[PDB]
Amino acid sequence: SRVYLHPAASETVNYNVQLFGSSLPVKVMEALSNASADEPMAACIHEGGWAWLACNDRLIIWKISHSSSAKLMVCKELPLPLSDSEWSADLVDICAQTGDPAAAQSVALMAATPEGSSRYWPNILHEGTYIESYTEFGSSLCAFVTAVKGNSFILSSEKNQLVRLTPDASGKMNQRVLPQGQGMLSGIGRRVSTLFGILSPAVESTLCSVLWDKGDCFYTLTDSSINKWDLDDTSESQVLNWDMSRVLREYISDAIWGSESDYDDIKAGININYLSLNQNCDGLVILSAAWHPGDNPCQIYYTLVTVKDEGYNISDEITVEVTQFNPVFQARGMQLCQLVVPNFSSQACYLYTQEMIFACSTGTGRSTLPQEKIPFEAQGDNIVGAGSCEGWPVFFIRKSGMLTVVARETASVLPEHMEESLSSVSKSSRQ
Amino acid sequence: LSLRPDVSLVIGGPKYSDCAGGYCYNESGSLLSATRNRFIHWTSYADTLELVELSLDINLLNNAVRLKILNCSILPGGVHICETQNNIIVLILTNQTVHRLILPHPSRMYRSEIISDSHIQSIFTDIGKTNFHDPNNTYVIPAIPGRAPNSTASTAWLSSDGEALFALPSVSGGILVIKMPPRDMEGLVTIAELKQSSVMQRLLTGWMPSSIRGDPGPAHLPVSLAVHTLDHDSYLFALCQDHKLRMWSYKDQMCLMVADMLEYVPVSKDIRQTAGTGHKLRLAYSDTLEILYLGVYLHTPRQGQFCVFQLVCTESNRYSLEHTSSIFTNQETLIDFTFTLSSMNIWALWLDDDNQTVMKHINFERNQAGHWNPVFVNPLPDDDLAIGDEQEPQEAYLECLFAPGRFTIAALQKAIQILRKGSGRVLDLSWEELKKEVTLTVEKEIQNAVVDYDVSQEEFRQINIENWCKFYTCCLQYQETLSRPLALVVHPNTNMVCLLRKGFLSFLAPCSSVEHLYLVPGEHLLTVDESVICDDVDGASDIVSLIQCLHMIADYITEDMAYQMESACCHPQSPERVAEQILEDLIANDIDNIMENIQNKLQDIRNPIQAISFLLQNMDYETNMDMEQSQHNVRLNLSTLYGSVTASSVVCQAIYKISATRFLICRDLLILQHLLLRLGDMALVGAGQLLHSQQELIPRAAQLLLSYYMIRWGSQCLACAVPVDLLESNLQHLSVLELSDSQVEKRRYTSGIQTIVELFFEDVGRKHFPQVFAHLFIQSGSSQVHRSLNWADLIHRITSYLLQLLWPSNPNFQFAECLMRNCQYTQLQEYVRLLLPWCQVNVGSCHFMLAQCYLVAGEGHKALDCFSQAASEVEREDFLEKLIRVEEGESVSPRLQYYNRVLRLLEDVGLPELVIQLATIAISEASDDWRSQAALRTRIFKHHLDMGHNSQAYDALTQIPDTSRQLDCLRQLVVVLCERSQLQDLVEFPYVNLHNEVVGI
Amino acid sequence: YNILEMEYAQKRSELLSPLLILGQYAWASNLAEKYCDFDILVQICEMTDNQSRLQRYMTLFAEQNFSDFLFRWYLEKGKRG
Amino acid sequence: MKQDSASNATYTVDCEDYVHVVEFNPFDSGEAGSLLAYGGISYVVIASCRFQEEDSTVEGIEFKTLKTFHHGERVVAIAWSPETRCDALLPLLRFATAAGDKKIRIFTSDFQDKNEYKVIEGHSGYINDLVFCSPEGTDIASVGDDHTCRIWDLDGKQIAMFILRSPGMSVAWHPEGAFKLMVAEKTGTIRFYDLTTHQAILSLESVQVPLMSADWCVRNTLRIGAVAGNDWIIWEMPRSSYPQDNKPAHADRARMFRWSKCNENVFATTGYPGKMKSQIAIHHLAHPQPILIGTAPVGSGLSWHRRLPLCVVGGYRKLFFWLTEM
Repeated sequence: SRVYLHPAASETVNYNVQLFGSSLPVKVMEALSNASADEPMAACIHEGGWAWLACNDRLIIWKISHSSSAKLMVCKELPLPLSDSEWSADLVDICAQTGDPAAAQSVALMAATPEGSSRYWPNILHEGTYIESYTEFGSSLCAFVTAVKGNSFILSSEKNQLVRLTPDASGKMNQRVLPQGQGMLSGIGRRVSTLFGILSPAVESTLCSVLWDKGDCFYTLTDSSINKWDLDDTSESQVLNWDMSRVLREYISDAIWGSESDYDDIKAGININYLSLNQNCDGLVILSAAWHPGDNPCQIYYTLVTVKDEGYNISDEITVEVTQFNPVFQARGMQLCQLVVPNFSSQACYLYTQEMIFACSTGTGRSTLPQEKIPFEAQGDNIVGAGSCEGWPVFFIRKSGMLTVVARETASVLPEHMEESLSSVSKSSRQ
Repeated sequence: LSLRPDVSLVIGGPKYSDCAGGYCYNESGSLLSATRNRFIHWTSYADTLELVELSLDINLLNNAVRLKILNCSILPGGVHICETQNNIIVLILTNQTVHRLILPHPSRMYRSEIISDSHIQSIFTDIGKTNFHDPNNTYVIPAIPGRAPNSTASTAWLSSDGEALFALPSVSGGILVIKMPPRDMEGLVTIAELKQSSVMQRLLTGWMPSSIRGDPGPAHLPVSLAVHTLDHDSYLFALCQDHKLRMWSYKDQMCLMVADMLEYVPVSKDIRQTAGTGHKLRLAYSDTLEILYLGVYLHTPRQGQFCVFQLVCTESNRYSLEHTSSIFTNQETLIDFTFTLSSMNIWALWLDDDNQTVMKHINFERNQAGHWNPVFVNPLPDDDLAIGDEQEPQEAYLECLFAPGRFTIAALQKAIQILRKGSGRVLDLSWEELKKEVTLTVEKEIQNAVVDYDVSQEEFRQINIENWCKFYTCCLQYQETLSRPLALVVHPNTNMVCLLRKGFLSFLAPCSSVEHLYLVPGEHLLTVDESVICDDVDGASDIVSLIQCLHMIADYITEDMAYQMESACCHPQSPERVAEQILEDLIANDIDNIMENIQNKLQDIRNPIQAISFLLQNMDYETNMDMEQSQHNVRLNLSTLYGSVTASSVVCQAIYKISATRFLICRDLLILQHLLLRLGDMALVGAGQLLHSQQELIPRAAQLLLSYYMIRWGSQCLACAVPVDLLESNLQHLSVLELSDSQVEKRRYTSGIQTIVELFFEDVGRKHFPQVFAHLFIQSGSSQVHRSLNWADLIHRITSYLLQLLWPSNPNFQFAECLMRNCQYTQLQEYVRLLLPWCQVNVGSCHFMLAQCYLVAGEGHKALDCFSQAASEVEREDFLEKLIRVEEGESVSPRLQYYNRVLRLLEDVGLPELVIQLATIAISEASDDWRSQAALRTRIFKHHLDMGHNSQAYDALTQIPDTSRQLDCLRQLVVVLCERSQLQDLVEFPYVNLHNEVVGI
Repeated sequence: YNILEMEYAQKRSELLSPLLILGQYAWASNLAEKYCDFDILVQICEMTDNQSRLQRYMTLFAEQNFSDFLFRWYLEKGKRG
Repeated sequence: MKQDSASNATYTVDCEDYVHVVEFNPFDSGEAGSLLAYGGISYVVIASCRFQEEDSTVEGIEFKTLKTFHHGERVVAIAWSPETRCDALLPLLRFATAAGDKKIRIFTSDFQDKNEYKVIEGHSGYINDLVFCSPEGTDIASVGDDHTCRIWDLDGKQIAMFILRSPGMSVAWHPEGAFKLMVAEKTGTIRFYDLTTHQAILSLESVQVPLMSADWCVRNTLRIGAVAGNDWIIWEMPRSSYPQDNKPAHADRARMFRWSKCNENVFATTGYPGKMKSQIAIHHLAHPQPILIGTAPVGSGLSWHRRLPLCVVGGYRKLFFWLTEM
């Protein structure tokens, strides 16, 4: 017996694709077909049991949950706040403490417009009350929102200004700016750094990736540094600031193109953009995009830059595995091939695009899982989003909804054969 | 229609999108006043606002308009409607703009509904019916002062003078009043600034820092607004973010009274963070007292507080608020609330922390915190249906998706376009094509999913669970999108409440006593006094204990047990046997002493007989016989009432809910009576008459459980969406077969869903309304067609009549009659399958309809067998005897006459052997008429001819007594033998004493 | 539309069988040629052996798929030569 | 005017009794002469049938009644064991019969020595159809108007139960035998039960009411044809869950669908003899119109020859044979 198999994934049995117990609201297909996902539309899966999609200037949310014979999931329609420099679902995040098929019990929202005004919902389903908070931004384009513990949020600008917005049990919304950087070579970084304010000689590079490591860690990958905070319910303390602007650049350049003898002349041209900051059993992995525009055609080389996060801090050891995924690229407006690690203890890391998933490993970690491609080559099967829910890697698909890949129906490895080889390699004969 | 303002809303505060509202016509009531059940509702999504005018009893043609105020999103609670003897004036306020629209009045669009119609044109026909002209009717909020985004206040009114007065929250914290000229002349739109003091005092305080006698502060920014007109002054009450209710005088342009309403509520500091938009204010002006009431919702993330204040006027033309009541409320955030002064009743719609959206109502004057009688919403889509590898998911998934109240036709369509992929839309489909599309698209996904070389039970159940779960959860998410609330509306005059969800509008209906008791949990039952539950406090306590036992039995019964009862009941089994089996199951599984508590509560009862008889008397509406039946409207101006598509929808939803609840009540009551029987009837007060009463009622409970099983099943048994002419042709084929009850009835199929109950109601019930109307108008309410319809009593009486016509112990055969007239033979087949094993009367009718479907299928022998059982009760079942006696009596024996008519029927069916057999059966009755004897014998002769048994025909001829018929059949014989070249027959016939007949011939 | 056309087809087929059983060859030919019915004209023209009108109808209905029924009825009548 | 096609039966056998039901062998028993069984109120007759192919000693048709049993009941349904055998000195014949008494009789015969039948508990109503759900003939699957699929042993003990939500009309054993039991229901659904695990392994879904009859292709078990509503339908499992072929079966009410037991492309759908004489229409695959159509004054029961394309219908005192050849 085998479990329900996707058509394009039918050949793939090493991992089994199963309906999570949740499929997308019908309003979602209609919105997507009216404004295609190859246009910039941003969807997110929440491990607390939710999913949302932002399109044009609208957001749509619906519960997601694992099911025995289906479950009930609420669907709601929301307006993205006006004054959008560009619309995205990343300005909206939830601090959900729930994980059930009734996971709507611990929901709080903060959203920001690209002017620094923030709208707070005590609950999505308490329609009739808003909280307006003037964050420190005057008209600055807010970029990201990171839900951290304490039901609090980290508002992020395009220049990576971080402000923890803290709900009150009364109903006011608190703005406390996160300190920016301490470095090891730059100037003063203990002075508060915020736009519409004074300037300090600290690193303020644009925010590339974030990861609320559930080991009390808030990691922010940038193009120049990884910043690690501990963000307790009411407190923030930047434990680490690793200046990665140089080091990983030379390591990735050597990992991809280190053979040539014109390294010094060519290195001026390589731009290495560290796409994502994920975490697996070995530690933090720094998904990097390295390419040289001086050599054509443009080939984006991805390198898994793993740094051993011990739960809080990443070791000074770095392992850069140059890893390629096909010559072809898909797009929704940007060149995309994104790596997601659904859990912080699972070896499998899933690259994904509009047409295929690739479950693989860094190649330098403490263990490994088979490198397998799960295709979804069809119309209406484009991957709208990816994430984790209830311990299993889930993907939001255009006209199919929430589908998870479960590691099962894969071959095993035996240790007796290698011992047999050791036994047989010895002893000789002559006559 | 898109309206273009020149300015848009101001950002920087609470949002203004996502609002809605409604206006109910005071002219509603009576067949001819200006309106009847007519009202208007609107939903504003930011810059779009949809207005639909709906009437409950009549369909309004072209009654929906979409107005796009593109620039400013419409403020929540900013749409107001006023009436003038010629036109309806619509006043709408937005963040930075104000609009006045003129609409034709219903009575000014002519008033006459003498003609008996089902649909009627609304007051919208073309673009000429709407207007947005006169930039004096629309005025721009001036830069001085403007309108702050940190508030949602907005109100409008027509002053007693006639001026259009628009109150907005001023940025300084006062009230900005846009004064548009009256409906008589058009000047320049004027501006007023209701501030702390007048112009003279403002000039006096202009050189000192005043915010109480000068220009106010943003802390006084009005959050909610209400207005009262007295003489020629407009007094404005403003709830603000500092919890000071502020009153401004329209002519005085100054603030008169500022009251700390926090004196009347528990002063929470969390009220202040809701002082922006969580606070609500409604105003209701009682004309019977000339007193306006302010209901104020001080929301708090802890708990909201409702407070009611009466306006009493002093001899200075100043009003004051007196605290009538303060009803405490939840922190569930209020979508809306209202309060009607025709009843002193407060209705409140909250959203809690689950899409089980919260609805209650309570009177302020009665309580100091209210008890808030609950309101039960439609069922949200269910979780678990059939677990793959543990159950075949597909059947349960289909059944749940087709379960009404938790799924919709739009959801089914759009999940079809899920499983069909593509960017095209799947919408506006017939019902049968819809279900076929559902099946086909799920099967297409299945076929793409399956590539297996070995097919297995678990693989099958799995592919089922993912495919049907995808479709099911898409429809579930859409139904949850539909479950989102928007607004609430109440109609005092004809007494119904409407709830605008996202898109659709639902209705709220009162329950019976028994169903209220059974659906309300134990806590709120104690909040209901013993006076209305039963006349006696003793009887009320007995019924309360009975309902508590029912509730504990229901909670102890799980879904697997429910499936067990369904399977065993569809299996041929008496309901009593299944009930006692399940009672034994509960006894065996009883470790919780839940039966011990049930027995204790049963012993707490002093006389369960009257409680059982009361629950069964609110049940028993049965009227045997059929002589009051009306299958068409008796044209007495009554046929203009009800019978519409919306009426059918609401009635069928009510029927579905009532049946779903009360069939379970039947099942639990039978189980509880069996449990009481096993406990013993010799240990209760009134034991002597208790013992025989329970034994008498147990078969009654069994039959009534079967009846409401049938009713609840019919409420969900679908009806095919097919055209009328095809069914007409099918009925014509039936009539060709010599079949009665093949009547053709013109009914209008709905473009959407059809159950067999919908079919029956739309086909028969509307036609029988005039007789129902003739009875009910006399019984209660106005007997005239202009009755102010009493809806709560009307629904109960309609339910009683429908139960009378659906009683299976009665000759009332109208449901199966409608099914056969509408050609639903499959539905009829499972109908008779479920009805026959326990059928009371008209078992012969069951065999009739069975065999009629059988003959339509073309099974001669077995269809005729069921005809034989039908003939076994033609003159012995009352409904069939209604259909006959046009076939009995007369010169011949009635049974012989029926023999002859069915002989003609078989000659219209075919198969001369069948005519042979019916003649052989009739030969026993044929001993009385020589004419019938000769006719049957000649038929035998002619059949002998047909299959060529010539000697046998000769013998049949020699049988014939009459010499005249002998000569006639001799001529037939000679002609046919000559044409068949069968000469030897003619000679070798050894005729004698017929020789001369043959010679002459 | 095709449902109506097909149902019309069988219905007049059974409607029109009886007098075909009974004879009346000239009138059968007249009506069938007026309304363009291939097979009936075939079977009548060969139980009348009139190969001449056989060719004339084949020429008339070359675009109307005469030859399919020609081959068929040849097959059932066992003159495959 | 127009006429479609009709003819007189290729062969016809006279009878002194009516033929309620007449059937050949689904699988060969080891006899050149084709065994034929027909039943009625007065008599049930087993016989050997031959039609001339060689030798002048046989002219036209030769019908030799192997045995005739005195009856007093109208036969409802008959199913031989899929284990077909007549090659012995005293060949053993095993089959099941349904009568009007709602009872099941396991009739066995030992060739001119004895004839026996067993009493088996029937259905609350009439039993619509029944087969031997074992490739040797020891277990019997019966379906009737009581939506119960009952599996009985040779003793008359009810081995197994399958509950239905609608009166089960048609049951079919796997012709080869793989514990596969086909269930055809009046709405139009097909359900495959594995007798070992007592659960459905596969299903074909349809809603065209009503379904009247169905038939596997004897040469292609994966191909299923049927009659429903007015039309013959075809699935090709396991790549179907909705009908893939749907072409009209009759101007009459199609009653039985049968497959010719010589070919993989020949089948018959029978018309209902109501007012007008029963139409019999032999179709072909990829050809929507029936290849042959004949007329019978009475049509009740239709069967196909064990190894050859001949379709048989029995009526009042006559037995009509259509020899379909190419």
